[PDB]
Amino acid sequence: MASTVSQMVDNVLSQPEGKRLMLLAPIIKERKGEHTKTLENLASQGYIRARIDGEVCDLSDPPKLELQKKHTIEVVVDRFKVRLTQRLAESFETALELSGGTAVVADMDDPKAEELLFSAN
Amino acid sequence: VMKKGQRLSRDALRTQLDSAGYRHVDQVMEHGEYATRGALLDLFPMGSELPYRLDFFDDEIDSLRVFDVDSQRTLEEVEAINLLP
Repeated sequence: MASTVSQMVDNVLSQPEGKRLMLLAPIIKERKGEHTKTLENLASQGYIRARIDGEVCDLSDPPKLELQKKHTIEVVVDRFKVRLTQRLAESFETALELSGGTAVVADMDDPKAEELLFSAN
Repeated sequence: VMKKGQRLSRDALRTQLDSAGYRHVDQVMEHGEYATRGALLDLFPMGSELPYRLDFFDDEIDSLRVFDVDSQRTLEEVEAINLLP
């Protein structure tokens, strides 16, 4: 629906109390390649954790992606509990800068649960 | 002094370092600087040989990692780090 950062922060936090969520920056989505360059570039920006084909990974020692397989990569910008604000509105701003203006929030506990997709437009 | 699994306030720290004379930067390079990326706060204590990268899960410190200023990459974890007033 193309929200403001205030509006994004508000849909998160409108979420069941004490639920553990991760805020993600989509980097590359469903694209074949080894992505050695972005994976290297993300590490140099200072980030530590990423979600790579739906697994959480250390960006200091990434898994090796098969050349000929489709992969998707997201940075984990933040991990929080749902009670703040403030701090989240930053974390979103940051995520929106790593992708070109998208953000994704996912349940940490139940990976098959639905994800929230925000777009800054 | 800061330990792994120690709870604390993100915004309290930030104004604190500001007053202690630390500089807020995009990227931590030398002494007396800190940086923020989401859950992460990079910090280079005045006098410390090595800079530190603190991973925040909500208000709790999940990990304290050393990192190299040039590569900006996380080295081995530490249990605690100290601070000068």
